[PDB]
Amino acid sequence: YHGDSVASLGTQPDLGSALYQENYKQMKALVNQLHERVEHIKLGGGEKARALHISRGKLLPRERIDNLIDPGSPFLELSQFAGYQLYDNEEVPGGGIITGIGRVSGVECMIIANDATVKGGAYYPVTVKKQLRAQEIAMQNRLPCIYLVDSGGAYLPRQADVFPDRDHFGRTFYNQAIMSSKNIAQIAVVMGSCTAGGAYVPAMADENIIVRKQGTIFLAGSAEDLGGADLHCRKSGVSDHWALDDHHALHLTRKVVRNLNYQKKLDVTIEPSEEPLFPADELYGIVGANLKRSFDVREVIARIVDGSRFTEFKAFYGDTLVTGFARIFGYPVGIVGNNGVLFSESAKKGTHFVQLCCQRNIPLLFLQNITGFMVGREYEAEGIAKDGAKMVAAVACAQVPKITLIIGGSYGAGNYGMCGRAYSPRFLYIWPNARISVMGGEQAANVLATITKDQRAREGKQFSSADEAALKEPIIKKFEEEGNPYYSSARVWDDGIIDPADTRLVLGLSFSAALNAPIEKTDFGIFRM
Amino acid sequence: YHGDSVASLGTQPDLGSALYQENYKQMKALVNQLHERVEHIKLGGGEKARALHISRGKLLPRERIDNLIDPGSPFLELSQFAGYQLYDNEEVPGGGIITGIGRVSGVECMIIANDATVKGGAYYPVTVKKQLRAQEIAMQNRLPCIYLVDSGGAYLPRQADVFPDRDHFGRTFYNQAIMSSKNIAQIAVVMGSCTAGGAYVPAMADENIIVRKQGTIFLAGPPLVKAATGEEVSAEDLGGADLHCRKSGVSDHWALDDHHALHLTRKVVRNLNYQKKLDVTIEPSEEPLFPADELYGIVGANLKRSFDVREVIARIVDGSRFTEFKAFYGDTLVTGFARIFGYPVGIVGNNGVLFSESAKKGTHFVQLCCQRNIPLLFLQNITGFMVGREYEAEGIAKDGAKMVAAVACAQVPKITLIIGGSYGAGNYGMCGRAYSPRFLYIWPNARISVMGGEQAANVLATITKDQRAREGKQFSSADEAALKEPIIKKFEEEGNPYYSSARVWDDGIIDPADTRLVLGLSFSAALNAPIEKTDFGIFRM
Amino acid sequence: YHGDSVASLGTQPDLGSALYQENYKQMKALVNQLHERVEHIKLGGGEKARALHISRGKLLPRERIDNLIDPGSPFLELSQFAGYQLYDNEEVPGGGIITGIGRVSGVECMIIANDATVKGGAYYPVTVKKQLRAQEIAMQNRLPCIYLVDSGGAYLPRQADVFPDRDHFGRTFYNQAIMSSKNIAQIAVVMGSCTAGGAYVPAMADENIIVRKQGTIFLAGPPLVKAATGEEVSAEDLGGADLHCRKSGVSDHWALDDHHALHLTRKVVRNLNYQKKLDVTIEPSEEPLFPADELYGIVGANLKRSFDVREVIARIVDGSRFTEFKAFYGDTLVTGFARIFGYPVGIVGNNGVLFSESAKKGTHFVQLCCQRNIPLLFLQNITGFMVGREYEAEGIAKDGAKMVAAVACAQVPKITLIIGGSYGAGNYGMCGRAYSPRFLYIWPNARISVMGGEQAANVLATITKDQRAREGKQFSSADEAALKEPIIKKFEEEGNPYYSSARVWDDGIIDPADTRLVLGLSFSAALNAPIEKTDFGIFRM
Amino acid sequence: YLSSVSSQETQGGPLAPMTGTIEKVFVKAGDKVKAGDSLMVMIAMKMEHTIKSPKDGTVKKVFYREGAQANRHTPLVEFEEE
Ligand SMILES: O=CCCCC[C@@H]1SC[C@@H]2NC(=O)N[C@@H]21
Ligand SMILES: O=CCCCC[C@@H]1SC[C@@H]2NC(=O)N[C@@H]21
Repeated sequence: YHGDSVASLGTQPDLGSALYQENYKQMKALVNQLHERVEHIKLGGGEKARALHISRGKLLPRERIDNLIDPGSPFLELSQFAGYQLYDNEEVPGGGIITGIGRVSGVECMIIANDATVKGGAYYPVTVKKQLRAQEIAMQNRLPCIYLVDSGGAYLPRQADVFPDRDHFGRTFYNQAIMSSKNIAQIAVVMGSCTAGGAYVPAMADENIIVRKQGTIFLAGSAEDLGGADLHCRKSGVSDHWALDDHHALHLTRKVVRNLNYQKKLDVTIEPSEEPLFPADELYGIVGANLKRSFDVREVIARIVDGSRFTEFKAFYGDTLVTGFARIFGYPVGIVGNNGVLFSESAKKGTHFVQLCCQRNIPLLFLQNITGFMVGREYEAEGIAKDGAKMVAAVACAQVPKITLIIGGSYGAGNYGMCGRAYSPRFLYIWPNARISVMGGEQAANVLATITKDQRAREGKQFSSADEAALKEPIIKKFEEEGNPYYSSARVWDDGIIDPADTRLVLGLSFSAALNAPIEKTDFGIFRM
Repeated sequence: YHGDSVASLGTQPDLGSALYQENYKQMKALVNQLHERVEHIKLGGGEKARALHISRGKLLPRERIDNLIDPGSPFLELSQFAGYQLYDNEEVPGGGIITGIGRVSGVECMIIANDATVKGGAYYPVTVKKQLRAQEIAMQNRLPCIYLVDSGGAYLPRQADVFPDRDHFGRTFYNQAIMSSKNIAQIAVVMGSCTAGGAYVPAMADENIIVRKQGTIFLAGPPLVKAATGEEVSAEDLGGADLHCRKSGVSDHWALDDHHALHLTRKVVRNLNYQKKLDVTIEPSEEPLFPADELYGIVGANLKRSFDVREVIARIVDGSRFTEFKAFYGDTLVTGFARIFGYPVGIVGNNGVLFSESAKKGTHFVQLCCQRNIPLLFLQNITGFMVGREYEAEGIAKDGAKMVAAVACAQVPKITLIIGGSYGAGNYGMCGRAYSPRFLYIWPNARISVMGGEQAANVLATITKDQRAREGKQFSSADEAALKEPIIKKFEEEGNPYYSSARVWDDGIIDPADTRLVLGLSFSAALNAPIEKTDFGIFRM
Repeated sequence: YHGDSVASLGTQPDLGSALYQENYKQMKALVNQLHERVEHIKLGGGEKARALHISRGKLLPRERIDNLIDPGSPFLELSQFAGYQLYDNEEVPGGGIITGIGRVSGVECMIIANDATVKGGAYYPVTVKKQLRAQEIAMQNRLPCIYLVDSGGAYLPRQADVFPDRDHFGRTFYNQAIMSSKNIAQIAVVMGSCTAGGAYVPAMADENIIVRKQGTIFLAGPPLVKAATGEEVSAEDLGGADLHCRKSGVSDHWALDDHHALHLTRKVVRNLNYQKKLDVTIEPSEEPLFPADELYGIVGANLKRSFDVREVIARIVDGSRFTEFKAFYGDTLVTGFARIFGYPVGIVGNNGVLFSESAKKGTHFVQLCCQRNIPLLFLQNITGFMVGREYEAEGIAKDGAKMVAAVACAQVPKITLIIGGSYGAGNYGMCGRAYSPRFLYIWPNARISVMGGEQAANVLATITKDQRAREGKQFSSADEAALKEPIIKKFEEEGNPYYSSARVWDDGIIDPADTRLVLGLSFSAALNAPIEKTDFGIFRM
Repeated sequence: YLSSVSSQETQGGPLAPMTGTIEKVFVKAGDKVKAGDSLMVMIAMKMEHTIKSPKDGTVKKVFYREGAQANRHTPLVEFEEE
């Protein structure tokens, strides 16, 4: 019986209020800035490179993905901003690689395509990291991997950051071998030249497809005679399927996936989906771009969960943290979101909640908007560190799928307790207004303003107020620049910057993909009582 | 019945030969250079810092380890050269942290001690990587972790490379939580100030020991309390206080001084109720039939000259006994069975350029070792810029992958030793760093890079000779070395063992005469974990 | 390496002190009282019954056990005082049954022998409970069960308390069937008459032995046969060894006399193909550094006075060596690691009123022992929980529940020893009878009840003082003791160790000087079963 | 630490076990005491506790007299510095 009437979250914001008008205007500008920058990244190398690419009869990398996935299906692209201003004088749109999750023949798959128009498809250090992140996502969720291979090899000027280390280019083949041993299909489509390590990708794949003339495979670098589809297809045997052109190869790939003999099974209970009771675009006015102002995280929840229905857990205890049960697109989810400074009660409340979700095998969603931990002599005497550690330790051991969304600041140990990047959430997204760093820019400035005020007061040479901002202004600039969402996203610290109006859709797609793998039992360490 | 007489490897080198004399002289100089550099790193921050450290009643970090481990037991230190010339104007001896494997109360444990004399124990980016590598070693081998905590927090000027990412400082606590869930004991001894964010390390530990006066544990330091709440507090009162030991309860044991804390730590380990069990067959140990120092003359420092890897094997295995597998097939690769300190080992070593037959032979051998649960040892000496390097590689690509794929999936303990060059895909096939060998060591004469320095120079000398021949402006021979000399210098500098070891790409640079001892200690530690069954992927026939 | 010198517990008591002299005198009298009462129980039914028993050629029940177990081996008898003054006018020494653990053919076994001299071996309600307790002990520790069957059936006047319920006589056969399915050998030796349900015991056993003429097995006795069918048949013809051995086939072995049957039983156990394996680490045994009889002076018989539980620990653990855990936190509870006869043990003992810190400290300790698979020993001397408005506001109940929940889920072997009071919820937190400790023993000075006798008296002295103050008729001080004296008498009588032991609430009353030996035997028996992994519920943080 | 001189160092002074009335005082303002010498007797919730001398040091001062109610963990005796 599911006919019980229940209360719903959310309230109607005051659209006429000046605060709402200002917050909407600021957030809208950030979203518009985000959109137009992606449009530029969409063009890859440029008109001359794109014209040359098409002149060879090859499809553009994004057109390949459009033809590969099922007609009209959504495509969840990841790390669109990788390499954004990362290198001083080189522009590398998207890192030279396009990764995302789409549906092929009704199966969710991870698609990894080299962008040959960007530096001829050479592998920059960020390119390796982006690919490795995609492989990690595919393995953790048991998603088949499809490699649209068109690459020019490693970027020699930066070889030391590509070749040698464990998380360097070599790890790519290690991941392929491991996934194959776990029956996670590895499919490679050679739609261009692959040289040196590149030739290993088709060789390490379970099934392989090569285009008639464009594709070339050789350990040591005419190219067609040395490699080519005909040599590998008919003589070397490296090729499993032979394709006339890019369209033919993509058609063959869809057939290969259809023969995987895989059917998705759900471990969680399902209920009919319902839209939230409030518009999503109101999040612009509610949240704004000023991190100093505070908002009720429940308002964000009310606009993303099915029917804006939410069962809060321990509502009046540790009120700076909000925990409860909801459903997104029918999936059950336990939501943990910051509503103020973390306290001992908040950490205990979170630790209790995480155990509940793990026991019932309920996916967890974290909404990070942190401002730090409570600071005080009494709090330390009562083991706030001991309480904060309880949550870091429960979150780490949880085996249910975890997704993190940074809707505000992310500073210090508060990041760890709320399932930061270091704690292997299945996905991590950030809003365009977010800031992340070891501590807030102001705190670092003020802390230094104590150390050197002390330095010269204790030493005895006076240190004046103008000497203070010759200390504080460079620090604040550095933390503002390095905490910017684009700085964080240019390197692969998150899986993308998302428009707040798209939060519900992105979460729905992400949780759906994460459910391809069975949920394991959670084993906890010692809870330091 | 084990009374059968068998043949033994090795031959007596010609000590009078000029080549042997030159090779010995060159290798000896490298070893002497390695020794004296370690001596300097041994001193940590320096005399002024060391004098200040002792003036507070605290033991020096290396003296703490000496007192912690069993009397007279060997200590296997790791990554001694981390941070060597890594940062432009800052000297960070050993990365500010000392890690290694030693025996405590008869149990092999991983010891991670902050060096407070180096930058006050602040965490540099290399410091985090070194600690994370140590934790990875402990987890893969089920070694209890002992943290001698004396730290000053993260190095703010380089925060972006310490805090945020998955392999950044946050991962340290994640590793502690995971090991605890697996019953791999985590023991923390706070022997000095624990700064903001380091207070978690004592808390996340299964059992914890704190020194009476020196130890301080606080999430927020007295300055942050002063900034946030305008309150002035002494470090002892805020944390590491009798408050932490009794009122807060964060402390499990209370120690008078450094000596007392180390004595308590030994008692804690003795109560772990752990006993080592071996999955492999054991035979009595025997010394090799040839002196180890002869490796100086045999190998030398010139990577262009070639030597028989069997000579290296003959001087490290028990009794110089070796059963070669597929000796006459794919002769550029040597595979066989031996024993080191009684443990069974399958040895794979390069003896020339890799061929299709060599890759197939290696793939067959690796399957044999995995089936019988035999540890694997790799001796990397890849060859570069030879007429053989200039060869059709289409077959090599088709067959090499088979070896990359078998090596990756192997679940037996794997140890890699780079005794020569390590270039290109040959690194991957021979269990490079990316393939998670339990340990990776390099000799002082080794070189590692994407390709040999000469090949990169020659390749560019084709691209721009073409660039100007095809374009039509002539490009002369002097224009060639304005192209080649900078490339060769870069690859020589970045392929140097110290460059590789300064960053944590290997677990240390070892003297060739110490190869047998290091391997014996490493394999002994790796056997603390049970050997799992190996599951392979699809072998592309 | 185990050569480290360590500190030892215990201090030399002041033998000259008046308190020690008084405490020794009082405790000695209790021990002497305990000894002489057991001597009387040793005689069973009495001289006339014993003379009749021997006149039939049968051995006395305790002589049977002496001949069954290995020569000179100790025998751990259980519940010697079952049925002590339990029934108004009937004396039932030991409940009519003798149960204990002894070594047969080098194997620890549970021995259950009917005492035919006591009421002809009839089953009283306490007799069923004692046997069921023995079977529970055997199953939890995988001890083979040997039944020396000589019984007269159920005691009809009290049938309603023997036959019907789940824990009534029917459960005895259920336990036999379950243990057999688990490969816990069930051996029955029919050394006398067994009728009605008794005949099922030999039938339900894996292997069965019957004496030539004394033993008789039949579902319906001769009296029922005559009534039902009007036929006169002797017990031997209806049952007997020959009929079952040769015709019915119920008998697996045929024995001439009691001595022959016991010899056959030893042979049967030797063919079980069982070998004991230990899951725990072992260290050489050492005697405690202090005499055990000093416990008389230290503890005494006055529960109002307090003593340091560490003194008790110092006199039972190997070498008086003890590693205390969280010594300065929640000091009213003592937890630490020690060894008894070489076995590792985690000890939890009361040293005052339970507080929130004490409960948290206990919960942390229990998790440690479960993680390392270390047996747990509880020393109950409780006086209640902290009472106060502030303590309740801080969730003392929440903290106390944390310990009840950890103790319940622990899967390591648990042994409880009540050396003092055991009142209220403090009993549950310290692994009371309801929490399935492998064994539970009590000292002769112990007291157990829902609350202390005084508290119940004082509480009532508030309720009726209120009753008449609020109602308005005055209630005087003499009216107070017409209220308090009957309550105090009742709680003193029902909290007496003999009252608790007469019913099977504990496994026996033991002399304090024998504490170390009893614990050593008990832990040794409990180690016959492999230690399972512990699964905890939700810890209400 | 093994010498047991540490046992004296572990706590500077003996404190009240719980909040309870002081029933007996066995030490004058200046008295030489040896470890294990009873200093005071306290009843808490009708439960008798006897305080014992931690060290062999002479007593510098006494913070409580008979009939006084002493709060939990409050110093009972002051010992002369040695
Ligand atoms: O922001 C400047 C320094 C003082 C305010 C910082 C607050 S104090 C409460 C919270 N916890 C921290 O560590 N920082 C913030
Ligand atoms: O009822 C009175 C005694 C004789 C009849 C009882 C019958 S005999 C068959 C059946 N089995 C028993 O044990 N009782 C009944």
